[PDB]
Amino acid sequence: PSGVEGAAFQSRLPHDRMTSQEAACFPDIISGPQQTQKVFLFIRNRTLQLWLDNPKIQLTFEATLQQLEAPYNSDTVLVHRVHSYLERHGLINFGIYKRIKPLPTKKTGKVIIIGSGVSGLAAARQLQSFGMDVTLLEARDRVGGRVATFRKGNYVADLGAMVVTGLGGNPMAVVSKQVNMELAKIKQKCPLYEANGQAVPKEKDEMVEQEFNRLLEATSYLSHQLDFNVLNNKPVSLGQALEVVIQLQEKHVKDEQIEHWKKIVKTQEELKELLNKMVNLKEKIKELHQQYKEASEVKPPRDITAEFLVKSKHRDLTALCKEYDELAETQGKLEEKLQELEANPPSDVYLSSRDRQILDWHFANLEFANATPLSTLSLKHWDQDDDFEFTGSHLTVRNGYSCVPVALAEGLDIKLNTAVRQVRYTASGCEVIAVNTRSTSQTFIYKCDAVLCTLPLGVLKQQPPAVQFVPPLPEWKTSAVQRMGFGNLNKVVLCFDRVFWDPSVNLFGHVGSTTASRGELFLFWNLYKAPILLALVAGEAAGIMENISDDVIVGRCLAILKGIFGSSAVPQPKETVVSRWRADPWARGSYSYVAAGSSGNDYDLMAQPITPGPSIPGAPQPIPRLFFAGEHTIRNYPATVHGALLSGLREAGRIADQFLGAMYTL
Amino acid sequence: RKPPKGMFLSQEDVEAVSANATAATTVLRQLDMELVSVKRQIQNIKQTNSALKEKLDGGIEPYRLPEVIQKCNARWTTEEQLLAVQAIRKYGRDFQAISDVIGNKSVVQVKNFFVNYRRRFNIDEVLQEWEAE
Repeated sequence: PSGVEGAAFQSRLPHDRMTSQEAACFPDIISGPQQTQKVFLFIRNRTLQLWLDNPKIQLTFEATLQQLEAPYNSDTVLVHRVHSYLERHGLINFGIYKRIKPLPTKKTGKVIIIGSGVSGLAAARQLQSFGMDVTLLEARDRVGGRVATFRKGNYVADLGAMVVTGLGGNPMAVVSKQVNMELAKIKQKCPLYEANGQAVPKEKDEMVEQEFNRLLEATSYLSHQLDFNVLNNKPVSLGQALEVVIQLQEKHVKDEQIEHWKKIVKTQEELKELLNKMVNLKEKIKELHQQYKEASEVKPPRDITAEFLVKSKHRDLTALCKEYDELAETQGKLEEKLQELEANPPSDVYLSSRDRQILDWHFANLEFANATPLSTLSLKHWDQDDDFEFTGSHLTVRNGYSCVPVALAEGLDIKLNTAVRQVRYTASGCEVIAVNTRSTSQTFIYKCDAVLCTLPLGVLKQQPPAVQFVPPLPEWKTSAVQRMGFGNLNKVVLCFDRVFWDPSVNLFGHVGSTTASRGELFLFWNLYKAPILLALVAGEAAGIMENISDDVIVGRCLAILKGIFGSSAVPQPKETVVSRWRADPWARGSYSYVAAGSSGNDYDLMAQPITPGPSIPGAPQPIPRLFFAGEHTIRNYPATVHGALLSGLREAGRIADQFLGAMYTL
Repeated sequence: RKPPKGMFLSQEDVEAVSANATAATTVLRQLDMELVSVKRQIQNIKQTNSALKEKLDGGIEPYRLPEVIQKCNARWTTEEQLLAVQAIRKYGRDFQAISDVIGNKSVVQVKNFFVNYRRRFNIDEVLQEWEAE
């Protein structure tokens, strides 16, 4: 789409319909006449376009109204109501632009943000935009979070996020216009190689891929048409649904085969009955031929009883010679209908032990998409975010995806090497207690009006706790924490001194020996300028590969490469990096997923803020003091960098509304 | 509303393999065995039919007898008339066989012959006692 309608699309908004958010800020409009709704919708879409066409400069309320058109540019309060809404909630004037109206000298309220991962930085920069006082507490010595970029010499390779999932509707589209980013399209060509080191033939590569998607749709049918969602009191996972589909396909190949032969017995049996009649008729022929040849011995002229007998037996013999030809006609039919059926035997198996290893690579790919084995994924909901897919091709950041957080971080108050150990939230305010990671002796106290927690879901899940909540989080929040899944996914960065692979290929696959090892070093990436190959370790393998030394892991990596390119092309890599996000104390995994037993509603529980009880009993219900953001709190966009960033923008608007008042709801 | 074509999924089947943790394997070895049972049952009737096919070596070509090609005639010689009364006694009402025996008689006027000399040749008594066999 394009126009003012394109701006709505590219801001994840329906262009012709008002959202649940706008109904809440403009209840006068959405309950009013269809005509004012269309007026509001236009000035919404048109300011968005104004922003999206140039997101390197603040879109001031009164630059907006100058470029609006009448009769829309008459109700200056509607414009101001609309413009301020879009600014509060981060649909405009978000990111890194040149401010026109300068920052206020006197700040208002104090926000402590835990984590300067991408959601953390996103909110920090919006809150500081809005006049507040923000400090960020970072346990690491860098502001990346799960966006982590290796750099040595001219090598650059992302250990974290590495793929923009396409610019249609992506807020990262805006960011790349403000931050110098070398975005490069990823060619989806991906040739597989088996364990031997020889390509899969296009016949198999392409025929098993379709089985893969046919199998997926199958499970979907089991879920939505057969209500196969709970078995023996437990919720079904995608992995189990897959196997039940496979076994039912293996079962129906056997049923097919059994009814095919069962036709063959029914006709060898038919034929058996025929031969019996033919053999017993021939013996009746033999006996009559005797009797006629005897009766022909009474030479003529004979009496009529004698002639009768001769004439009689000759007719009888001819008749049974008639029947016997009808029965070798009917033999020929049955004797060919039999050679017909042996000529079309049905499929001998469902999938050969080779196909099943190629399929298992397609399953290892899916275990990469969701960073977890398919026995954990909820069958019903594992793909609930699919309706909000971005348009466009996927991309990589050739200059390293940390160039973005490092950009957002300028001008912000960031305390590195500062690990939070306890969060105290009460009616009168909050104190956050952090230590120095270098010397955990040194202890720090931070008082504030509100805490924004962007701690990874892996950290909130840690047992025993890595961060203490005082008072404890309520059961509705801790139970959402147990129910969600936190996946794992690890990378191996191989740094060579000369390109020895297909350079026009961005990615190629390795097919695994067994089902268990399906995720173990199954995919390679060429994305960056320097000669760098990057290898994935997904599914059940990922966790198991963290207890194995780098040298062994690079050992296996070079084997799989030798087998494909040959033992004399691939040299020793100069630099090698392996990652263990499940071991990292500041991640405890890679990103979240919808576990069997959970649902996308757990992602909205993660985001409801906490309002603590009154200090003086009898005092009135206070303000919310504890807020949450980061990839595990955005229902329609989990497990991504753009979803982290959106979560921080959402929290900045909610926190600002709570502590600065929402001047646009009148 | 309907599975991908080629995929086979039914409630009964699904129930069948979900019941236990080895129901699948069990139900999959319930066909593996039953397919061998049919398979060697084929080779059993195959051998047998091989034997019966072996007993018909040569078919029936030495026992065949030439075709009697004679123009059908009208009148009834006593010799031809006399054969009939035995055909009737040995063939009840199969006018085809009866005409086959005589060789020069209209399938049609065998009935006429039955209708005509029906009293002179006492064809009723004849027939009733072909029936008695």
